[PDB]
Amino acid sequence: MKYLPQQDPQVFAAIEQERKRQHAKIELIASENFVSRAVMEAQGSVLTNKYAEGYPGRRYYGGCEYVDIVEELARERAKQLFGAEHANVQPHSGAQANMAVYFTVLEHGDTVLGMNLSHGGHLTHGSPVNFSGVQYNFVAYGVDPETHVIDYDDVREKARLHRPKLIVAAASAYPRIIDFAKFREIADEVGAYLMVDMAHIAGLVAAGLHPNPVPYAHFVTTTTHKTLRGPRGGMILCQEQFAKQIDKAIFPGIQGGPLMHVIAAKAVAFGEALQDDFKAYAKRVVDNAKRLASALQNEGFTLVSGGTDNHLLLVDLRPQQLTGKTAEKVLDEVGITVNKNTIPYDPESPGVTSGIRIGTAAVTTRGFGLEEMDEIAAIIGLVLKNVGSEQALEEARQRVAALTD
Amino acid sequence: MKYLPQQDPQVFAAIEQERKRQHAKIELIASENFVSRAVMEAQGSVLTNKYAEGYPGRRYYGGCEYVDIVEELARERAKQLFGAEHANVQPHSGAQANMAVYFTVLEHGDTVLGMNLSHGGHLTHGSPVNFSGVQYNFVAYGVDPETHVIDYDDVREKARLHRPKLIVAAASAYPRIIDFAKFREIADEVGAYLMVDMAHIAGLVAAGLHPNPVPYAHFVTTTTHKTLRGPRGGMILCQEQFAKQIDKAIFPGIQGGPLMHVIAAKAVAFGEALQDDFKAYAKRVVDNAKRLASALQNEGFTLVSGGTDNHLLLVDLRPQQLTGKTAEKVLDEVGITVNKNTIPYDPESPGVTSGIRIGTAAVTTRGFGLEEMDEIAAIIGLVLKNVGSEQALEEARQRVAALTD
Ligand SMILES: Cc1ncc(COP(=O)(O)O)c(CN[C@H](C(=O)O)[C@H](C)O)c1O
Ligand SMILES: Cc1ncc(COP(=O)(O)O)c(CN[C@H](C(=O)O)[C@H](C)O)c1O
Repeated sequence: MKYLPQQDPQVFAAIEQERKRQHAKIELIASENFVSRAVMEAQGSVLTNKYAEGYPGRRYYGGCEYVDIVEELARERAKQLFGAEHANVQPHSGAQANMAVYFTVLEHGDTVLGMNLSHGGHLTHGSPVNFSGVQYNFVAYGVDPETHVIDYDDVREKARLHRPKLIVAAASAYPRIIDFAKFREIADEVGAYLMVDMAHIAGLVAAGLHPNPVPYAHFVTTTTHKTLRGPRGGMILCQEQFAKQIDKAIFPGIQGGPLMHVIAAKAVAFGEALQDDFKAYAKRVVDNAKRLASALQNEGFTLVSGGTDNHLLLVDLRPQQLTGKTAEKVLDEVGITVNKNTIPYDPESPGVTSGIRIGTAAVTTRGFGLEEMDEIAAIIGLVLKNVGSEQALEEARQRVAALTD
Repeated sequence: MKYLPQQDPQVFAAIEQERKRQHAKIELIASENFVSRAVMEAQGSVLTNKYAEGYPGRRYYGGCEYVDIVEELARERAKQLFGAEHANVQPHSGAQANMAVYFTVLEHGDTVLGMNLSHGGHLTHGSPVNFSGVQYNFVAYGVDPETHVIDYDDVREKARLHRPKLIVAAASAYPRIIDFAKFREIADEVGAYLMVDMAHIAGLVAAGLHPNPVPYAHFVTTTTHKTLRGPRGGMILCQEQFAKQIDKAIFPGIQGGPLMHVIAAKAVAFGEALQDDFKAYAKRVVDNAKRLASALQNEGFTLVSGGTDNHLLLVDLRPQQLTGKTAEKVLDEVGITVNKNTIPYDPESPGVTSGIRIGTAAVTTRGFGLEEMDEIAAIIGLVLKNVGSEQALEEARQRVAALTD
């Protein structure tokens, strides 16, 4: 940076603290990642200056010839990445991507079937304090109380009982592969649309390490910033038959001017994901998660679903008689970033929880491998089995520093 | 840029075209501006990597200490700028800022009174193809057919007849000062909330060149990217009594993770607006608009409302027997960017229009003054009075090039 340090010392000082923090900590928040310098440069471009309501070649402002090239690059690269017939790269966020799909196919008060929020479902999949739960009538399917795998007979029964217009599959805290074929089979039985929110697993899907929802879902939504390792934002994929309606839902439906600089950054991220080394990266993400899972079980930890098929895992802390909140707080003291997270059938409130959610996407981006996974698990064991020992916590602190340099 | 040219030649080439285009054209789109290099650097920062749902000191993720400083800087600087009791700097856009206010005070189907869309009202002020018009029952007030000034007796009559729960004031194409006191007086008469959407005039308000809606409105919404000359995004200002509800509407109501890098850029832009030279800039914007208005009238053009009090003007092209669409197209041929725009009581469809909308914020940022305003008006006259003359258009093309270098 050249101009920000001179123009705004206060903002620059805070940014520099944040940059240094990102390097110093072991970042295990499952939704986080580190974008490339190319992605950030695209976000820091003059494209922020351009109003471009509408779509490439169909804008409501003149002078969009070049931002059109950018948006089209993003759309085409996304279509190659996921094998989708249509892409909308304009959603400002995962929230807005989901909002737009709901706006497309639902009327106020329509019934929607989504994953139980306390079992892994997202806020935008029917929370009564979110637009989704306020605007539509959400019902929920659950995971099995023992296996913690989605109960597809429960999805089916809820769908047949409640007759939703839309079924939502996908999650913010589900560590196993989702069977999109079964979701579409159930949707077909009850005459419902199927929406898949692949936000967490999008990079894995792109790398062929999770089944692709595109051939099964009428609509696929996602963020660009989780396993896909792109800028912060959303995207919708859909069959050509829904393209016009989806585009109209985004604009003029729920947004105005798109963030063209962020769309440029999306294109860059998609370009990166199309490369062979991204496929290798994504495999290391999953390999690392499985290794981390195994190493945690070696420490004596119980994992929700007994492990992981993806980038993320959920520790059920009840055997250690710890809450997620306690674990999150103490791990913060030693430089390990996790979040407290409700586990399926959690006896604790969402403000307290019995679990922590952990993901490997960020640490993998930094170059961490299997040996680092073993060490991270050993540090977590040291901390959570010795929460009352300042000497243990100082050792953990030193071992975290050794990992991050 | 260092890494983008190497990583993504396609995206870089398009961005470079866009950068050069922004320099070459006379940019008169009233909603556009050119942000500082400091603003862009903040947007191009590692802050994109951070999930920070919630608010400063009240986040749902650990490690937000530094992004908290950034967001708080943005909020406090906004409060100083506008004299507001509370700021929410998280809205992804003007669309989302408006959406959140509606979500706060309205239920599905509630009546809202906004400015007639064909008289200057925005898409998000009740368009039947926008969430606003689909979700709520919008009614409209108009401007006087002769003066083109908001008819406050019409605002009052519509409010008394329809009994809206909310009245919206402010516009995307209104060239005169809005009387917020009268809007609040009417709101008070009928027991309605008052929302002011100051998106277009926010920089002028910040510089004391337009009356401040803050003391009159329950909610003030705005974009950060028009006259305020900041990054692309939204903001809500409100009285302390509504702070909790507004914050909850943004999250968990209608958004998820905020764009912390964009919020950093907001803070920078607000820092700039707090400086004396921004006040001088904003005065030149208004001075230039008045000069441009006068010079266009000198060319024989009729202006909606007979001129301007702000940054923007609307040419009524009926005397020249031209549509806005024709004017927009031919001006594009010579390197002058405007938009076609419906005028009040327009006999043409919104796809055709009888007007063009012009604003001076962008050209003023580039250093253009009164002499440049005279020349821009003379070029517009040359073009629009000689649409069939390729020699006139080539002269205009050369005169535009002379202005931009
Ligand atoms: C599955 C899923 N869909 C949408 C979103 C929201 O995206 P955005 O924040 O851009 O609006 C999420 C967000 N996930 C967060 C996380 O996993 O940490 C949190 C649960 O909201 C999501 O997971
Ligand atoms: C008065 C007003 N409010 C909201 C918006 C939408 O902001 P965003 O594009 O960030 O969602 C606008 C947008 N204005 C555009 C323009 O003036 O060119 C256009 C009319 O939508 C606005 O003017």
